[PDB]
Amino acid sequence: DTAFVEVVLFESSPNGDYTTYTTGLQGRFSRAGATISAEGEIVQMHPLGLCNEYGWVGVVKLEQPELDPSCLTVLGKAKRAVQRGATAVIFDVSENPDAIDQLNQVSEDPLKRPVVYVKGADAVKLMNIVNKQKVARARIQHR
Repeated sequence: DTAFVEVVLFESSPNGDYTTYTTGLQGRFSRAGATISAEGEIVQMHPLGLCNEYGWVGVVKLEQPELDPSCLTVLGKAKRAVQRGATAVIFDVSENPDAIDQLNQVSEDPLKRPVVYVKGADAVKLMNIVNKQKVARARIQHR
């Protein structure tokens, strides 16, 4: 059930030195996807792109439905990311609890990549890194 996510942020200096920062956070593998390990560069998926290269980890921050005018269901968003070559997708479900119920419905034919959700302090930590818009990678593991 539990998904352990390691996030690494890369920052380069003009002189060519680089720094990294790694932190850990926890989520859950949803039944909509696989419970396997995955790792890749983080790409945030915003609404316009969802409604319009490979191995990236997609991050989707769900908003309240009234503020998240969408073309897709939460499942449909996961499917689209996997279609477009994501190795995994992580939903921040902080502002939309119901998405958890939708992702956990027993699928006859679940996605073959992990579909993880985070919330609370773990989601805050993730989004604080994602919003910096630098190079960052996520590793997802089940223990």
